[PDB]
Amino acid sequence: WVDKYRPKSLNALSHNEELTNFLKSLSDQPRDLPHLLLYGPNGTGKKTRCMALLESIFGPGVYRLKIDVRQFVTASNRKLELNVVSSPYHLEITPSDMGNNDRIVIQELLKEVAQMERYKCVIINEANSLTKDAQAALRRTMEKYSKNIRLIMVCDSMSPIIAPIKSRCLLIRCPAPSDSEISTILSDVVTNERIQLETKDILKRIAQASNGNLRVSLLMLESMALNNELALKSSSPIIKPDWIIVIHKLTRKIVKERSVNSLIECRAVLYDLLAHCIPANIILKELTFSLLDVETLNTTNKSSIIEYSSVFDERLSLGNKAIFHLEGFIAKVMCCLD
Amino acid sequence: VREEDKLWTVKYAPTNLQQVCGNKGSVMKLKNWLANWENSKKNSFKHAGKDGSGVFRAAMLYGPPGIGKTTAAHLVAQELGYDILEQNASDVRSKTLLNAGVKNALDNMSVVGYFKHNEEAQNLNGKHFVIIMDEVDGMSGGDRGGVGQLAQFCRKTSTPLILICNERNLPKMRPFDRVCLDIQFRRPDANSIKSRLMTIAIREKFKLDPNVIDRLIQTTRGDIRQVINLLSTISTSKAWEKNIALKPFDIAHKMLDGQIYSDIGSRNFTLNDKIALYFDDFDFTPLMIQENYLSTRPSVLKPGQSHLEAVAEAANCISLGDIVEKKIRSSEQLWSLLPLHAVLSSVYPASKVAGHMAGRINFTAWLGQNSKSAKYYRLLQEIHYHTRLGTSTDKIGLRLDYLPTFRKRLLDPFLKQGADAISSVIEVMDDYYLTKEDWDSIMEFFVGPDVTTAIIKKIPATVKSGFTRKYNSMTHP
Amino acid sequence: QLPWVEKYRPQVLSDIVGNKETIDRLQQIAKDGNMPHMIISGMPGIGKTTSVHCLAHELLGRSYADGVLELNASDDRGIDVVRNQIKHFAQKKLHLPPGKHKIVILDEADSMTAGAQQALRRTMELYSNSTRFAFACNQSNKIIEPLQSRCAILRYSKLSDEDVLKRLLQIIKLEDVKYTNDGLEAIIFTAEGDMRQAINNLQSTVAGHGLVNADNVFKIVDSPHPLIVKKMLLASNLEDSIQILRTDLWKKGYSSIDIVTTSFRVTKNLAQVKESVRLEMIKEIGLTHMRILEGVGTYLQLASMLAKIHKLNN
Amino acid sequence: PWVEKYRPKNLDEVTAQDHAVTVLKKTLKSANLPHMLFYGPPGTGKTSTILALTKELYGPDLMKSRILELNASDERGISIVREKVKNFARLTVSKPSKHDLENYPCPPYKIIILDEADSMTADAQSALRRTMETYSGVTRFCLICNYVTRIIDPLASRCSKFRFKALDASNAIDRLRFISEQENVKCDDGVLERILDISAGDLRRGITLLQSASKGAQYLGDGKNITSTQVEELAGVVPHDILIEIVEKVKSGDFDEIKKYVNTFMKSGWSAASVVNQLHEYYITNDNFDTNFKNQISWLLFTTDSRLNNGTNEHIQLLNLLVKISQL
Amino acid sequence: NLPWVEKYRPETLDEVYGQNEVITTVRKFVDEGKLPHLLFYGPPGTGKTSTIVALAREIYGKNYSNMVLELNASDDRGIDVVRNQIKDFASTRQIFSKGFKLIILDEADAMTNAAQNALRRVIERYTKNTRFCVLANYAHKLTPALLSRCTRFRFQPLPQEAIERRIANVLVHEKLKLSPNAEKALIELSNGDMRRVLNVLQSCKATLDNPDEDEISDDVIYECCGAPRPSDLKAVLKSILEDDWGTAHYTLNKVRSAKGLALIDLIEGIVKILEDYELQNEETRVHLLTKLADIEYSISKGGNDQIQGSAVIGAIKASFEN
Ligand SMILES: Nc1ncnc2c1ncn2[C@@H]1O[C@H](COP(=O)(O)OP(=O)(O)OP(O)(O)=S)[C@@H](O)[C@H]1O
Ligand SMILES: Nc1ncnc2c1ncn2[C@@H]1O[C@H](COP(=O)(O)OP(=O)(O)OP(O)(O)=S)[C@@H](O)[C@H]1O
Ligand SMILES: Nc1ncnc2c1ncn2[C@@H]1O[C@H](COP(=O)(O)OP(=O)(O)OP(O)(O)=S)[C@@H](O)[C@H]1O
Ligand SMILES: Nc1ncnc2c1ncn2[C@@H]1O[C@H](COP(=O)(O)OP(=O)(O)OP(O)(O)=S)[C@@H](O)[C@H]1O
Ligand SMILES: Nc1ncnc2c1ncn2[C@@H]1O[C@H](COP(=O)(O)OP(=O)(O)O)[C@@H](O)[C@H]1O
Ligand SMILES: [Mg+2]
Ligand SMILES: [Mg+2]
Ligand SMILES: [Mg+2]
Ligand SMILES: [Mg+2]
Repeated sequence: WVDKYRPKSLNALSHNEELTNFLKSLSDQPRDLPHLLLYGPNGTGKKTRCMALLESIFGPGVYRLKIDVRQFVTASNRKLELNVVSSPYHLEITPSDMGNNDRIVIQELLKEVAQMERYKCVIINEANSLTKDAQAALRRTMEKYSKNIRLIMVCDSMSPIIAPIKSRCLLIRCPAPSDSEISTILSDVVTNERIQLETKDILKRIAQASNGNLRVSLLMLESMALNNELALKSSSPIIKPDWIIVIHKLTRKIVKERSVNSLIECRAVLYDLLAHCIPANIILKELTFSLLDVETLNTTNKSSIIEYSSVFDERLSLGNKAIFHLEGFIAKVMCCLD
Repeated sequence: VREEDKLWTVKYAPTNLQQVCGNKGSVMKLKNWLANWENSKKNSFKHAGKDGSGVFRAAMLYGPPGIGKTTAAHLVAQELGYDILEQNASDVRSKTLLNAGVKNALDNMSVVGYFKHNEEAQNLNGKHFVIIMDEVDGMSGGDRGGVGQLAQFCRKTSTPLILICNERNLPKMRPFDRVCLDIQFRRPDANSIKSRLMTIAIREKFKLDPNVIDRLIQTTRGDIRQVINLLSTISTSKAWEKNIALKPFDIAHKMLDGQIYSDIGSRNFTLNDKIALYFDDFDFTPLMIQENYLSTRPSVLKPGQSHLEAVAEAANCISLGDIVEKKIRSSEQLWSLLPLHAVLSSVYPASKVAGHMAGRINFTAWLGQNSKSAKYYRLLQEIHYHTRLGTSTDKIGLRLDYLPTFRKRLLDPFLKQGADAISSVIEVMDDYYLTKEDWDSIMEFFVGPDVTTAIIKKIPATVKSGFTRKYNSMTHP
Repeated sequence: QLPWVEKYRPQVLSDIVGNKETIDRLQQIAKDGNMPHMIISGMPGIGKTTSVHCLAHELLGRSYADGVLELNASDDRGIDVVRNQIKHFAQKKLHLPPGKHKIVILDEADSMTAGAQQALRRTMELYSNSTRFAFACNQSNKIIEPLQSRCAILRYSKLSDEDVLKRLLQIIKLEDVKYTNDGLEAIIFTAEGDMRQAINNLQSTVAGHGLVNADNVFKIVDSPHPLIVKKMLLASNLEDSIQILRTDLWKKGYSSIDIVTTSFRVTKNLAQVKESVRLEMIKEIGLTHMRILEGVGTYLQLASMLAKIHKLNN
Repeated sequence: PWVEKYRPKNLDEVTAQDHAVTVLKKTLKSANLPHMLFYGPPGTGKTSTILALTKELYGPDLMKSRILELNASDERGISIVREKVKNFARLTVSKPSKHDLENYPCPPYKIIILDEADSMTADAQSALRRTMETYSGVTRFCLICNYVTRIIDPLASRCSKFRFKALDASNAIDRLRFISEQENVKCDDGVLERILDISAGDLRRGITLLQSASKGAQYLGDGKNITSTQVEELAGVVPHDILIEIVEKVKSGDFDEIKKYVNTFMKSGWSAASVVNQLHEYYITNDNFDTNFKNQISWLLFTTDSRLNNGTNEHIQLLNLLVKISQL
Repeated sequence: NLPWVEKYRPETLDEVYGQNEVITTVRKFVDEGKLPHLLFYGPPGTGKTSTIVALAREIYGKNYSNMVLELNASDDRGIDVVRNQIKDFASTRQIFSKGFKLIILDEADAMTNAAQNALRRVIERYTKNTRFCVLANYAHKLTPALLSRCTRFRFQPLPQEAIERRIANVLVHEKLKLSPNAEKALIELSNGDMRRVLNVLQSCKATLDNPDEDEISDDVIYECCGAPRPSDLKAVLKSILEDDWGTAHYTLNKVRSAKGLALIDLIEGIVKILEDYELQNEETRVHLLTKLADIEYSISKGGNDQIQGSAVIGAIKASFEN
C-alpha cells in the first residue's frame, strides 16, 4: 500500500519543495558529488530522497536490487557474516546486525569495493549506531579513497558523530512534513484509492494525531480503512498500535495506583513489552511523554518526571540490562507521585 | 562391569522411545522421516510426502544442551534396525580426512551389520548406514574445510545423514540453510522431568520433597543431565539441598533477613561476612537480589521513609550496580572492581529493604526473558532479511509500525471474509517474500489488546488446510 | 631456605582448613570411590588445587603415579593433545580396586581454549567407566556450557577469619615463633582470605624482623598504613584529612589505586561507625575507584572522595 | 575542490600555528629529532604540518620510501605492529638518485607516522614502547591523539609533547580573504568572520563551508553577496530568530507551553542538540543577568552537555534542560 | 650522536641515584650469592631497568650475553611463548654454567591472567636452576600469587637532591648554562622522572643554541614542557574571583589560547593554588572539590570545551560566596 505510492524520482516528490529544488541543484554535478549527511526525525522520507537522487543520477533501474550475504573472518578466529542489499550502482550497508565488529566489516568492505577499477554509492543506514572506532575508520577510508566511494549517510539527531566527520560531508536536513502537506498527501492517496470520505476533517485529525511522522500516518490510514469498510466517517476511533496502548495502560496504572503491589505488575508489563522486540529508549520516551500528558499533575511533578527520565535515559544508554533501569525509573516516579 | 560404580547418567540412560521425556513431537517427526527416507530415495527426493519431509536428505538436530538429542538420535537409528557410523569432535574432521574416511563410506554397506544377524526376518534395514555427525558446531579452528564439506555431504549422499549441533542460527552453520531439514528440541517441561526424577528416586530407594524438585528443575534451567548429575549428589538430608544444590535460594534468604543489619546483629555478622556471602556465588546473587527485593515486609525503615522510597533507592542502587557489572565485563582484567559490585547490586539494596519474607523466595526469571528476547530478535531479523526489499525501513521500525497492519491484512480477512480470501492473502504474501513460517512469526510478535495466540485457533482448521495446500502450488521467488 | 607454603602444604585431606561442607563431601567421596566429573570453582588461594591433589592421592593409594594425568597452564593443551594423548590415556588398561578410577586433573581450566574444550566432550562421555575428570578453575564462566553441564559444580567460598587464624596458630606452634595478637590481626587484614598470601606474609615478616608486630607487617607489606588511612577517613575537620592525604600518602609515591583499595579495605573493617554510613562511604570510594580506573588519576579525585566522605560523616 | 588545491606544503604558509612547530624548524637539519606526540582539537594542521615537513625534508623520491602512513583505515591490531611496524622500524635507508640531495638534506634516520593513536589498546601501546625504545636511534615516531588522558602516561614521558592551538580568530580572516579573492567568490561583509566563528576549532571546516556556500549560491545566478543566513543554514547551527523564540518561551512560561514548544522543535525544527551551545553563548555574553543566576545556568548547561555526550536521547535532555532553566 | 636518554644510561651500580635503600640490598644479595626472584616496581623514569641491567652485568660480566635473557611486553605473548622460550631457557642447562641464569621480563604487567598463571607455574617449577626478575609500573595488575612468589622492591621517585646532582653532572659534561630558577621550575614540572628531565634538557639545548651562550630561562622550559607559568595561574584565578563574568571569560579564553592550555592541567594548577588558602568556611571547599572533580571527569570524555570552561568559572565563583 504505502510502498505502492512511494515516489521514484525528485519530480514525483510531493513535499518540501525547497529540499527537492536543492537536490535538483546538486544533481547537476554527477562528476563531483560531495559526501552527504542527511539528518532528521524518523519517517520523514530521507531514504526516499536518497533513492530518488540515485535514480536522478543513475538509471531508473536502481530500484530493482538484489540481496546478498557476505561472511568474513576477523582478527580473531571468529567468522561472522552480514547482509547487504546491492544494486547495479549502489550498495546499502546497515551496521546494525553486528554488535561490536562494525569497524572491521566497514574497513574490509570499503577497502574491497574501493579497488574495482564513474563511481559507486554506499548508503549507510542508522549512522548513529556506529562505534567511534568504526566512525574513525570510515573517516580514514573517506580520506584515502575519494574517487570510487562517495558516501551518503542517513541518520537522526546527529550528535553521536564526531566533528572530524561533519567537516567532510555536506549536512542536509529533512524537516518533518507540516500537517497541511500531510493532509494533502493523504488526500492524494484516498483519491487514487477511491476511499469514501465523509469529510476532510479526518485527514487533518490523522495528521495531528500522527505527530508529523509521515509513514505512521499513512500506515494508520491504511489500518483504519480496513475497519470502516473503506468508508471513513466523522466518528473514527483512531487506531493505535498495541505497544502504545500497553504503555498508556501502564501510565494509567501508575497514576491511579501508587504502591509496590502495583510495581510488581508494572515490572511484569515491562518484561512482557521488552521480550517482544521493543527497545528500552522507545519505552522510556513514550512512558515519559504519556505521564507528562496526564492533566492531574502539577508542574513540580512534571519537572521531577522529566529530570528522572533524563537521568535514567543516560543510565540506559550506559548500561546493558534495560529492565533494571526501567524498574528504577518507574519506582522513582511512583515515589515522587506518592 | 559393576552396577554401582557407573555414573547415574549412563546407568539410567533411555532405552526405548517412551522414556525420552519432552519433545515427543520432534522425536516422532524424526522417526517418521527416517522411516520414509527409503521411499524418498525411491522417488529421487523430489516428492515431498504430506509433510514436506521427503525432499531432504539430512536431518539436523539442535537445541539447548542436555535434552537428549544424541540419545534420541541413537535410539531412533537403533529402533529401525540401522547401523550407526558415528563421528564426533574427538576425530579430526578436516576436508581431506573427511574425503578419505567418511566419503568413501557414504554408499557402501556394513560388515558388522551383516554378520550380527541376517537369517531371521526382523527388518530389511539391518545392514544400512546411518551416519551421525555429532557436535558439528564443535568444529574448532583445527578443522579447516569441514562445514562446507559436510554441507556438500548433505546433498549427493546415499544414506541417512543425521547432524547434531547446539546453535542452528550460528553463522558458521549457514551452509545448511535449505539443503537439509532441521528440527528443534525445546527445553522439557517440569511435569515430564518430575515424573522421570520420581521414577529414578523410587528406583534408587529414596524420597525427596516435590518443592525441592521444582526448585532444582528451575535452577538447572531445563537441563536433564545437569539435574540428574546434581541429584546423584544426594547419596554423598536438608544439608544437601541447603549447602550444595539450592545455594542461591539460601543466599537470598540470609541476605534479605532483617535481624542481620540491626545493630545487635551486625556486631555478630560483619560486613566482610556479607561480602563473602555474595562471593559465594557471584553469578546468580545480583539477579536473585533484584528479582525479589520488593516482596518483603521491611523492619529497618527510617522514621519518615515509607516502603516506596526505600524500594526506589534500592532500584537506583541496583541500576548503579548494573552499570558497574557492565564496566567489569567490558574487561575481565578489572576483577578488582568485583568487591565494589558486591556492595552495589547485592549488599546495599538488601540492607535498604531488608525485613521478613512475605511469601516464598521465587527464583530469578531474567534468564528466560533474555532467551525469549533473543529468539524473538532472531525471528524479527529473519523477517526483515526477507522483507527489506520492499519496505525501506530498519529492523526495529518494522516491528513498531508495519507489524500491526501486516497482521491485520494477513489475518483479519479470515475473521470476516471466511475462507475465500486466501487467494488475496497469499497475494500480499507474494509481494513480501513471506512464507508460512514467516506468517506464524509475524503473528507471534503481539502483546496487549491484540493477542493472537487465543484468536488463531478460533478460525476453522479447514481454512488452515486450504491455505497451506494453496500456498504449496505457487512460489514468489 | 624453603618456602613455608611449600613445606607445610597439607597432604592429607583432613588437614585442609576452610570450607567445612565440601571438604566433608570429598572425604565421603574418597571413602566410597564413585567420584564423578567435577569442576571446582572459587577465588584464588583458598585450597582448590591442594584439595583435588589430596583427593587423588588418598583415592588411588599406591597407584597415583600410573593412574593420574595432570595438566596445568605450563603443559601444552591444544587440539592435538586432547585428541591424541588424553584419549590414549583414557583407554589405557589399568586394574584398580573396584571403586577407583583413573583421574585427569586439569588445572587452570579457564586458559583451555573453547575449541580445545570441545574435543573433551565425547572423550569424557564415552570412557566414563574407567576415567574421571576434575577441572580446577577460578571463574566457572569461561568453561563452555557442555562441560559446564556434564560435571558437578563445587564452589569454594573465600576463607573466613577464624580458619586462617587457626591455621596460622598451628604453623606458629609448629615453628616456635614469637608473635602477638595485633600482628596476627594484621596478617588477617592483609590476607583477606588468601591462605597462601597469609602464610607467605607471615614467613616474610618472621624472616625480616624476627618478631611478628604490627609495624613490621605494615613495613613489609609495602601498603599504606591502615591506622593512618583510618585517621584520614575519620578526621573531624576536612583540611586535616586533605593534609594527611597530601603529605603522608601522596608524596611517598603510592599508587592511587593502592590508596583507594586500602581505603576500601579499612572502611570495611571500621566496626565503630554505624552500618549505613559504612555502606555509603564504600559507595563513594567505589565510585572514586571506578573514576580512577577509567584513565584519570589526578589528586583531585581523591580529594573529592575525602570531601564526600566527610560530607557524609557530618 | 579547494581544501586540497590550496593546501600548504611548507611550514611557512601556516601563520596561526607557529609556536610548537618552530623547535622542529630549529632541529630539522639535524638527525636527533625526538619522538613527537601531537595533541589538540581536530582540523588543526597536524596532518598538514607533518606532510609539509616530509615534503621539505625528504622530497618526491623518498616521500614513500621510508615513511609509513598508518591510519584507522589500516589494521590497528597487534598484527600490524608485530609484522610490518617492527620490520619497518629496522629497515635500512634507501637512496635511489641524486635529485633529492639538491633541495633536501637526507638524515640517516627514518620517520613513521602512526596517526589516531588515541583509540589504541593498552597492550598495543606497551608494544609501541618496545618498538620505540629498541630503535630509538634509527627510527623516529610521530603520534597523533585528540585526548591525552586515554594514551598512557609512560609513553608521554618518553615522547615529547606538542600542542597545536585550535585556531586564531583574529588573523585567519586575512587568509580566508586571500582564498576568496583568488577564487573570485563574491561574499557579504560580515560573513567571513561568521564562517570562522561557527567553525570554531577547525579551519578545514571553515574552507569547506565557504566552498559549499559558494557552490550553493552560484546555482541561483543571483549575483548578490551571499549573506550569513545561507552559511548558517548549511553549517547545521540554529538560526537566531527561532533562538529568540526559545529564550522568550523559557524566560516566562509554564511547563505545558515549554513542553509543546520543544515537541514542535524536535518534530520539525533543527534536529540537532547544538542549541545548547547557542544558549550557553547567549546566556554568558549577555549583560542583563546577575551572577548567582549565571552560575546555575553554566552548571545546568554543563550537566546537560555532559549527559548528551553519552549518545542519549536529544528530546528528553533538551526538555529537561529548558524546564530546569525555566525554574529560575 | 645518540640521545642523552640512551647516552647517560648508567652502566654500574654506583651511577644510580636516590635508590641507596635498594642498592645496599642488592649488593648484600650479590655478595651473599643467594639472589632470589625479584620484583622491581614503581613509577616510570626511576631506574629499574638500568639497575637490573647493571646488576646483571656485574654478576655475570662477559657471560651477560649468554646467561641473561631479556623479554618485553606482548612479544606475540600467547601462552605458547611462555611454554616454549622461557621454559626452554629455564630448563636447559648450559654447557659450562655454574650457578643460575637470569630472565628479566620488562614491563611485564601487560600479561593476561592465563599468561600470569603460566608464568607463576614456570617460576615454581624451575626455581632451582634460574632466577627471574619482573619489572612493573603498577603492582596492582599482577596476580597475588606471582607477587607472593618473589621479593618486592618499590622504586620511590627521585628526590630533589638526586635529580639536582644528576643535572649538575650533565651540565658540567655539556656546553650549557642553567639559571637558578630554571632548575626549580624543572623539578617542579618533572615530578621526579629522570627520563623526562634528560629529554627536556637536550630539547631546550637544541632549541636555544643560537650563540652557544644563551641562558635557559623559565620561558623556554615552560614552552618545551608545555606547562603554564604560576603567574598566569594566579592571574586567571584573581580575574575569576574579582572581575565579572564577561571579562573573566575573555581572560580565561585568551590565556588558554595564546599559550595552548588544556583544562586538565589548568584545573590541576588551580586546585594546587587553592590548596593553601585560608578559607573561613568549609562548605566552600567541599563544593569546590566536588564540582572540579566532576569537571575533570567530564573533560576526560571530550565534551564541548567552552561549556566546561564556563562551568569551571561558575564553580569557582559560586564556591567563594561565604
Ligand atoms: N529426555 C531425557 N530423559 C532422561 N534422561 C535424559 C534425557 N535426555 C538426556 N538425558 C540424560 O543425558 C544423557 C545423555 O545426554 P544427552 O542429552 O544425550 O547429550 P546431548 O543431548 O547430546 O547434549 P550435548 O551433547 O551436551 S550438546 C542420558 O544418558 C541421560 O542420563
Ligand atoms: N585450606 C588451606 N589449608 C592449608 N593451606 C592452604 C589452604 N588453602 C590454601 N593453602 C595454601 O595455599 C597454597 C597455594 O596452593 P593452592 O591453594 O592450591 O592454589 P590455588 O588454590 O590453586 O589458587 P590458584 O592456583 O592461584 S587458581 C598451598 O600450597 C597451601 O599451602
Ligand atoms: N594552520 C593552517 N593553515 C592553513 N591551512 C590549514 C591549517 N590547518 C589546516 N589547514 C587546511 O586544512 C587541511 C589540513 O588539515 P589537517 O592537517 O588534516 O587538520 P588535522 O588537525 O590534522 O585533522 P586530523 O588530525 O586528521 S583529525 C588542508 O586542506 C589545509 O589547507
Ligand atoms: N636513578 C637514576 N639515576 C640516574 N639516571 C637515571 C635514573 N633513573 C633513570 N635514569 C635515566 O633515565 C633513563 C631511563 O631509565 P629507565 O631504567 O629506562 O627507567 P625505567 O625505570 O625503566 O622506567 P620505565 O622503563 O619508563 S617503566 C636511564 O637510561 C638514565 O639515563
Ligand atoms: N514526497 C513524498 N510523497 C509521498 N510519500 C512520501 C514522500 N516522502 C516520503 N514519503 C513516504 O514516507 C514513507 C517513509 O519514508 P522512509 O524514507 O521509509 O522513512 P525512514 O527514513 O524513517 O525510513 C515512505 O514509504 C514514502 O512513501
Ligand atoms: Mg551430544
Ligand atoms: Mg591451582
Ligand atoms: Mg589531519
Ligand atoms: Mg624500563
